[PDB]
Amino acid sequence: DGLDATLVEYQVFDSLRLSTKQFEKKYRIDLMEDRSLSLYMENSIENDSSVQDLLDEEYTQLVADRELLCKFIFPKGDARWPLPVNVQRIIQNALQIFHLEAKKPTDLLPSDIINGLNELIAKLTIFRGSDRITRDVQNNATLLFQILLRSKFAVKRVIMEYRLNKVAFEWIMGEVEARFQQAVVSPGEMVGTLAAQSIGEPATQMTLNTFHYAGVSSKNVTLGVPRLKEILNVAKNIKTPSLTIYLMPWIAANMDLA
Amino acid sequence: FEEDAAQLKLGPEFENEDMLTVSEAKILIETVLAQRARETNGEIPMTDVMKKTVAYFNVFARFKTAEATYACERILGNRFHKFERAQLGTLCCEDAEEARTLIPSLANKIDDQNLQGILDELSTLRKFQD
Amino acid sequence: SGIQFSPSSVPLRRVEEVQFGILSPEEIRSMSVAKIEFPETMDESGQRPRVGGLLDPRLGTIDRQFKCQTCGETMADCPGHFGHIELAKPVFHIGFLSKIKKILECVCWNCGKLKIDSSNPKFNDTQRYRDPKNRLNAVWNVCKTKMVCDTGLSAGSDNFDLSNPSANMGHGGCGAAQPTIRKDGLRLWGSWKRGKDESDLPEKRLLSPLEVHTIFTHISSEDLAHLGLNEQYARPDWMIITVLPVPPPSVRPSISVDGTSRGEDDLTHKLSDIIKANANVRRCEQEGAPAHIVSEYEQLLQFHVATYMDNEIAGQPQALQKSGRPLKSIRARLKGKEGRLRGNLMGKRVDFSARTVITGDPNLSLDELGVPRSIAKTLTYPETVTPYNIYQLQELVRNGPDEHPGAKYIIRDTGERIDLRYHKRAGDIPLRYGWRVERHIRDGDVVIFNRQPSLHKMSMMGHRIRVMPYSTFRLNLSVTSPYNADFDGDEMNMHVPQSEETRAEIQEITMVPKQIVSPQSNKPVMGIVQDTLAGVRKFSLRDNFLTRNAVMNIMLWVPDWDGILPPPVILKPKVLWTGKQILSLIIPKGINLIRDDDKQSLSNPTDSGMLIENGEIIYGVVDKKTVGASQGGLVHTIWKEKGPEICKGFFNGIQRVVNYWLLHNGFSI
Amino acid sequence: RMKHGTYDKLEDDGLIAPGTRVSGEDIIIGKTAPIQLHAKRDVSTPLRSTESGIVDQVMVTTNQEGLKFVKVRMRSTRIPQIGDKFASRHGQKGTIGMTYRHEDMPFSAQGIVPDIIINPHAIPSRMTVAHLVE
Amino acid sequence: SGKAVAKEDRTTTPYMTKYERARILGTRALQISMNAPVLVDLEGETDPLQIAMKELAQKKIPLLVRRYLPDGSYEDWSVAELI
Amino acid sequence: ILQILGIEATRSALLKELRNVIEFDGSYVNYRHLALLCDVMTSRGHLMAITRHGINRAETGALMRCSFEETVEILMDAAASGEKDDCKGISENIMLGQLAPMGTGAFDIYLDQDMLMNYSLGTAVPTLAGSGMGTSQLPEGAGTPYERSPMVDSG
Amino acid sequence: FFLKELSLTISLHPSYFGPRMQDYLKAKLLADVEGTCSGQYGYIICVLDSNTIDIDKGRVVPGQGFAEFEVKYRAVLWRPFRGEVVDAIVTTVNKMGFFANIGPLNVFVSSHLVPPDMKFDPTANPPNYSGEDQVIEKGSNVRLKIVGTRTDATEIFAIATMKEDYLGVL
Amino acid sequence: GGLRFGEMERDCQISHGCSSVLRERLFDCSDAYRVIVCDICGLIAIASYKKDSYECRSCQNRTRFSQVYLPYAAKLLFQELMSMNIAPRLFTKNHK
Ligand SMILES: [Mg+2]
Ligand SMILES: [Zn+2]
Ligand SMILES: [Zn+2]
Ligand SMILES: [Zn+2]
Repeated sequence: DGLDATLVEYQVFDSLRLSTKQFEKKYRIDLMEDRSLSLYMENSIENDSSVQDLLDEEYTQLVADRELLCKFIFPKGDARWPLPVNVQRIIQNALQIFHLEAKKPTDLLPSDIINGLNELIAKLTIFRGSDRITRDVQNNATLLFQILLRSKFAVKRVIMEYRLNKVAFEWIMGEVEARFQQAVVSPGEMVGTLAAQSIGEPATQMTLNTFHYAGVSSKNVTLGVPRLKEILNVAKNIKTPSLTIYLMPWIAANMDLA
Repeated sequence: FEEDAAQLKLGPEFENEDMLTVSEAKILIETVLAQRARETNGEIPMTDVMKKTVAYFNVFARFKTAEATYACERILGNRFHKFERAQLGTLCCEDAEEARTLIPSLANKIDDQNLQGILDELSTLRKFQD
Repeated sequence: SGIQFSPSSVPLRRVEEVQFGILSPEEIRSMSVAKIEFPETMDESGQRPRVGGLLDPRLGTIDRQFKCQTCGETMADCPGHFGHIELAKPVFHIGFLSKIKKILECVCWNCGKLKIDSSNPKFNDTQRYRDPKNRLNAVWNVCKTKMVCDTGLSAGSDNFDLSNPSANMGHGGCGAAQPTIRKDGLRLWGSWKRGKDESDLPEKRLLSPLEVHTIFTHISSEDLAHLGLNEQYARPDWMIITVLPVPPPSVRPSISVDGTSRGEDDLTHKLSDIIKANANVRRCEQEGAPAHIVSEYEQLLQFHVATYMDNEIAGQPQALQKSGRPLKSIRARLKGKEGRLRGNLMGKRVDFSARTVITGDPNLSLDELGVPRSIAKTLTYPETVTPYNIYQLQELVRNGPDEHPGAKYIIRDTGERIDLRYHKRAGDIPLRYGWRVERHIRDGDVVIFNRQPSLHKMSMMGHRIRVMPYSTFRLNLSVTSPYNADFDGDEMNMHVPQSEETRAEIQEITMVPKQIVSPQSNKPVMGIVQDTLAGVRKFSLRDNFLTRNAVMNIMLWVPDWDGILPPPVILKPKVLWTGKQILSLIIPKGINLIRDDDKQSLSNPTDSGMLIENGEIIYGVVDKKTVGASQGGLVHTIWKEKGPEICKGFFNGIQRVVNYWLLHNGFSI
Repeated sequence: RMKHGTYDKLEDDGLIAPGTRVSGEDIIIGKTAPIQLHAKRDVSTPLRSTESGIVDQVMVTTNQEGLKFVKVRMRSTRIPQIGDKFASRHGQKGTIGMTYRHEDMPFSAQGIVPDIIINPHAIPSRMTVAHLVE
Repeated sequence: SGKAVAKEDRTTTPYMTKYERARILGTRALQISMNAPVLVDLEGETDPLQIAMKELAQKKIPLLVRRYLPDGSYEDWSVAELI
Repeated sequence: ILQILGIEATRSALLKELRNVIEFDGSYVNYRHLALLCDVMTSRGHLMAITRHGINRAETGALMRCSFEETVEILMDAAASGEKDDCKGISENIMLGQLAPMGTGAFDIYLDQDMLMNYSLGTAVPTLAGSGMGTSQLPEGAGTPYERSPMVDSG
Repeated sequence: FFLKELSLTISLHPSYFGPRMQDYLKAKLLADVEGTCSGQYGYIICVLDSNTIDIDKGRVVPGQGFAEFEVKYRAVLWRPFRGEVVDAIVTTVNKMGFFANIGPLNVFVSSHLVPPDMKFDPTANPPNYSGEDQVIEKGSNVRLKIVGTRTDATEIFAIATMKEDYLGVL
Repeated sequence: GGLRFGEMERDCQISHGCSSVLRERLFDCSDAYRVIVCDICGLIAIASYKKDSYECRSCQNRTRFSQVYLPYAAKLLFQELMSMNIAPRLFTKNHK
């Protein structure tokens, strides 16, 4: 990750377990019998001015879309993962600090929120510096944290859901930047000692349970703690040597074929 | 390990370093003192090492003057062997045969005629010296 | 770092590298400055003096009235002065002996020239294709296949070199060698065959030390390096002892049944027994007779100088000193256990510490720890004399070491301790303006508190003393979870820092506050638990109204009160306050939560779920779900916005407000 | 040698007389072992500071051996103080946390006052319904 | 084998580390505790450290930090530089 | 798995096989520390076990090992070879009392003399600035009464 | 005499941080090195303070509160070596030899190392060693050829002879 | 006294990261012991810390020296090693 375990909050990717059909109904935008946002563009529409805007809107989604396909292609199905800096919260409370309800439409501009990020994701650096190519380890040492910030701050999102204004948004992207760099671990430090200790406590919590009471059982048998030593000892004789093999199907998805 | 006399031999660092001259050394010392006095309350213990030097230095003023030293420098030139140099300007007098005796390391280092010429210039410089 | 007789002299420069070498007879002799000819020394001169070659010369002193020339004073500050113990009787050496035995075939006797040739270019090259201290494997393999020599070195023939010559073959010249060896008890035996005319197998035939050493010393210098040896640190010719060194008493022990008596250890003693067996062997040098019987006593030095190292080298020696019991060797102390290693180098007791039974207290801030005066009156905690202290700091001394706000000891320039006790107890002795003075402890004043067994990062975290009475450690209930230990009469240790540079570490990094969230799980590790928790529920209910009558009373905890009395939720006939109202008071301003539990509707539907706004709850009911180490836990959420404190105050408010509510609400089963 | 006595509490017999208020590192017996002004040693036993209180009684008899033989016993009342252990007969290991005077405690309504009061959370998890029944 | 690094081309993080704060405050503490030239208007304190903290807040405290790299090179940072 | 898949493969195997040890059920998991244990195991090729002693390695001299216990032999053997210990160790280090590189000991400190030098003014001048006759028989004058230095030295 | 570069560490104390440390460090240096002597470099006549004074470092001490300031300086030193010919100043004259004196170092000319032409005269007004018109009293710089030098306790001591040609009275 | 600072215990400072607390509660608050080491062969000298007399009857040293902080704990071991004919040379900084 690059971050200090201790400053982190499991988070959720709205943009994942979503049907493509509803995905489009959250981020994508067009002039095709739509133009519903103009009802929010208040105050000030343009309107539509000259190109540019129409173009930013499909370019945002080119990348918000290269993120929907990958993941997956990497993550099984789960969605809850632990990231640094609770974003889902910096926005509430944030709609407490400034409030403003649907009645007040956004004093923002689609050409700002998109610059907003690009300027304040590139402020989230943890590997310094450039030193060309050394900017690569960094571009994707925060790549995950990144797809969040294009999913909870992509355009249609900030005007349909939770209308923001220059001041609010400017302050949101404030805390993020700050809470991020305040979450970068070390140097120091001792990441093994502390980590090792935490790994020991967990085992102790299992050992007992894996035995507690507790039967009595069959198949899949293996046990916990009592096994640990087996793994660390890489010993050949590991009681339950088990091994799980999957299939296709076919074969199979049936049964009698299996 | 290394406790000879030579013949130019002994410590490497010391060998590398250049042996300061007597008169010139004293001049530099004097200069140093003048720079220190530049803002002194008065006193500045000279310990015991100072006294001795102050005497030996004055009792060997082979150039009781600020220019004498420069003249000497002008006269010299070719390094040869820092040691030998400072040694020749610290002894003085006079003939070749004598030079070798004092500094056997000079063996086939330098000729004679030249040496004699240098001695004559020094003898006249000592005073001269005015 | 403290003081140590303002040694000054040799600046300081901490140890940077550690060079592990192999003592050498020559060096051992030089280093030592004593003799040691009175084997059965022990001041056995007929009086209570000493000499010559045991106690005195010099050695390092053993009591006060003694300035053992060479340094001092005593008993400390004066390290032991090692010394040689001649010999003149080729002695063995178990330990290093094992290795020397394995070698056999690394030079061949006596020409002393590496076995390999060139060579055989693979064998020799292969052995080198491995870092030092390992190539041994190759040597051993060659010895097992060796047992004969050849021509004579690689001397041209034909003679040449440009670039030659090769010209060689092989492995020098001589013969051998030719006889292997095996280990039987504490003796070496080997057979000598060829053959087919007369030889010997495995039955007898020993060797000796003087012979081996001689061969080694002959070893070629470019050869000493060819193997895992060091022609500067480790030299085979060193494996054999000759000047056996003698450690200073400082390393040994003594005793004195004061009076009449003063036996020693024990131990050592044996050392004297060995010189007894050496001096009786050295004097016979002029003989001669019986000669063959003289070796029988020589075998005894082979055993004693071993028992001194490895009591039981797996041979069946006994090494009985008193009542047939192993003779406390040197290898015994090292790797006990029950000694150094894991007792004198890893886990060392320590000082400036204390421990006692713990007790609960609901009235201390989280980062607070009740320290009984009994202890506070015995700690410290030096503290140099600042120009800011002189007056304040002086009052302490003039007070006394028996009055909490007092001190013990006053340290001066020279390094002299003016014990405030019986010693001082007077002498205005104003107070220098650069010296040091040791005070009692008073007000956080941080100090670190742990619980054996300390698994988690936070079994040692740092509190702020002060200072209560009664002889236990009062600590804060919400801090009990991290110490996985109740009040079953448990003990917990306290370690007080001294230097003002650690006082800083355990304040800025380690602190009950900055430790309320271990990264083990990026989840909190402390939370509202026990009675204050049971209480929250039974009070966060919207069935519980508060009489105007207090409210008031309970508002005196917060502890940082706006001063403003909360706007009443009920203006009907009586003025009433909801239990949620005044509770949401002790939560920070501007933290949001949308808990959304299982069944939950646009409705209430029935205090189900939980949800806070501008630091005020409005929805559902507080329980462990939210004021315990939960994931998106309320405890987690202000920590983490906005850091410990008012964060640290959260535990002080609820754990103070509610306890206060519960006091007059009563609860039981 | 021996300081921080005081031996001012020993009789002519070199032994203490009950029941002399003994505290601190006070001493109670005195020894001596030969070796100007020489020589008397001191192999006498003091009293661990951690203890206090008076002296019940001492018993001086003879051993064989063939010399004298003394035994000293001192009593030291001990009151309950915060931090002492108590437990019922069901494994409710408890320790004292506080000592409230009579008024504070829930005088009710008979009205008596609890002599000690344990907390309800030491029930449901340690299931010890016997403590209740009793 | 050191190497020293350019006060102009610094690599490491511009912010001051959890551990450093702890070491600096530890270091000045001892300094002041040892009667030393205090670099900010004395608020009227007593605690050689609680004072050092007054300094840190105002970034008016000497001491610099040499950050050794694995290479063997280092970087020097000024308390006023750091964050 | 190391013999028949990848070495990278086998790391993932550990990570997975450790999760399945401490998770069922309800267990304090952090992907970070789990991650680290694995990389340590599969970071030198072969599968370095962690038996009661500490990865049966040997590349940081003895001094260090002597800490993992049991000492003895180690020193009795390493001694016969003069094994240099860069003492870059952390237990080797807490053995000598030198300050250990434990995070907050993994850096040194100096002094920003620069700040103390240029440090804010400064408010007065000039008389007293460059004088020398208010009692001290000796004289001065700031430093420009007609005198040099070097030059002569160079000659 | 030599002009060389030497090193020396100054361990300063918090009390003297002020704003003019540079001066303090320099003042402390002059005091610790000037007048000292070593076998390695000999007598440290004086330090060429100014211009030729480098002040590197420094790193404060962990458990001490003192900072170590390394200093590189130019100094005038007087180191003697066996075989060197020097002019000396006779101080005393006893039937034991000649107690000369060169600068700050003391040179002893054993009587056994003096020509057989210089008989010792104790009756003469002031004990001297004449011959041989040439009269060497407590006031006549002589020329000697260092035969051997020694260094016991930073201090240096060697013996000179008068056996070679062109040595003796000056 | 005293108390007891377990292996367990020490492994926990390291987790936080307290170089100085650690060093304080092991090489100061228990065995505050200082010794003087020869720069060539790193061993105990004939030190006096009074008359500035150090000297070395072996390496023949009298000018080249350095000081070291070690626990009398350490001290013993190095000494106990001398009896086993092995020399832990404490080659300090450049003083090597
Ligand atoms: Mg229990
Ligand atoms: Zn001694
Ligand atoms: Zn041979
Ligand atoms: Zn030495």
